[PDB]
Amino acid sequence: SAIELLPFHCPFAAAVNPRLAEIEKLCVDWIDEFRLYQDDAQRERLIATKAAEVYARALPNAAPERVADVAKWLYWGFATDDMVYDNGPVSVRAADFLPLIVQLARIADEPRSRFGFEIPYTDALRDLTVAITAPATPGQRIEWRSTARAWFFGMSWDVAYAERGEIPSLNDYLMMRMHTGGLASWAATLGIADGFELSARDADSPAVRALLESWSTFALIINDLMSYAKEIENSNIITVIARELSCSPQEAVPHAYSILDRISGLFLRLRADLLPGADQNLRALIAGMEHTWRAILDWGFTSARYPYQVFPGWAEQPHDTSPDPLPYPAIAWWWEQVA
Repeated sequence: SAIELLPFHCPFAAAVNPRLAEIEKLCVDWIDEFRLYQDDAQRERLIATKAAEVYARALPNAAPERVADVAKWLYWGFATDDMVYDNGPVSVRAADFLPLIVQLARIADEPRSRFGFEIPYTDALRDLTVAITAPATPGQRIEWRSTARAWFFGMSWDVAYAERGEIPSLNDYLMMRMHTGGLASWAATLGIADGFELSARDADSPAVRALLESWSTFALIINDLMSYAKEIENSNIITVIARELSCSPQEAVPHAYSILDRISGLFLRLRADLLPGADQNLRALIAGMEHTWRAILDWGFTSARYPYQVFPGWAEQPHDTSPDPLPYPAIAWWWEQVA
């Protein structure tokens, strides 16, 4: 059922790498080198995703060669997603998906590993893995490997629910959405491209884990809200809330924006707590998190990926300013880390 999106609140300014044209050229030449398409129409659709632009908005100060290298990960993701999930009217079986997806996880870890059957664009996954990780630090490569595996595992969970034709509970959605969207992998690629790496102490600290998870969750709720209208021409926050509260998709909208603002409000409180004492690496991650929030909104409605959904405008204030913890025990612990 059709929904009316509400305006988005974001207290950060738009930002974009001033060498975007060069970044996009490197990416289009790479798309053609590895032929990440079966026909000219697929090629045009892949370029129209503007994966280089969203990374360039997240990395406005990074070397354009390195922004191009990490954007290959997103172009590969889009190309492979469109292929694997458009493979017949019958939903992909988890038991068929799992043996393929662990092979892709292995190639992200160690591209010298090869298999008796490989899907198209596996050569491209090897190439982008070497391009991204060869120049990185050992610590950055360890983060790349763990976050890629977590995203592949999360994709598996989405396949499980699609096979069952079922909708997860709101608590289970709020636990897993950060994994199904791969935002930890996104953050790992920001570190590699921009040249930062958290200390083990910071990365493990419960306040920084709450910062990363709250940011990952609200960013992917924005993704869900932008992709709904287009997805309706066929596990979205709208569908999950509608089932949870036994209400219509339109009735779910104010609930979705309340959850969005409460999680982004918590993110801002943790940001305010951590910035004063933050070292150069945590400062760089927080900057990347701010730029990603704007990047999703500024690219999401102009990109051909997600008109089906007109930009609903900018909110002069958040939709929900309550500082109280959300009543979802998978994520309620985040509110314990506020100083």
